[PDB]
Amino acid sequence: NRLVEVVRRVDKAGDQEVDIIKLKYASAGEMVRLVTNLNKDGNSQGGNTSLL
Amino acid sequence: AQPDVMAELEQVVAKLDIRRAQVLVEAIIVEIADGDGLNLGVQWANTNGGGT
Repeated sequence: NRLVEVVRRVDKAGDQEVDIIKLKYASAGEMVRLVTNLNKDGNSQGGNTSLL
Repeated sequence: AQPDVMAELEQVVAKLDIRRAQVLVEAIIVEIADGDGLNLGVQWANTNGGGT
């Protein structure tokens, strides 16, 4: 009970899903560029951080 | 183009497709011409005396 508790737990602990909502206005590619400079939003080679 | 450029091109087009105004151009060419020649001349020829 408490083992599988641990497992589903560690499972739901680190969720990683995708969400898509339409952009009606400013370019997705500019959206990309401007946010890409938001480095460390998953964009790093960090070791124990595991930010990948 | 990107939706941001689509909206930008849409204003460019609307400005650029403005109903071009028409011009009625009347030219008026008036010329007036005349002038007076005059040739009067008198010749006297005499068998006895001489001629001009």
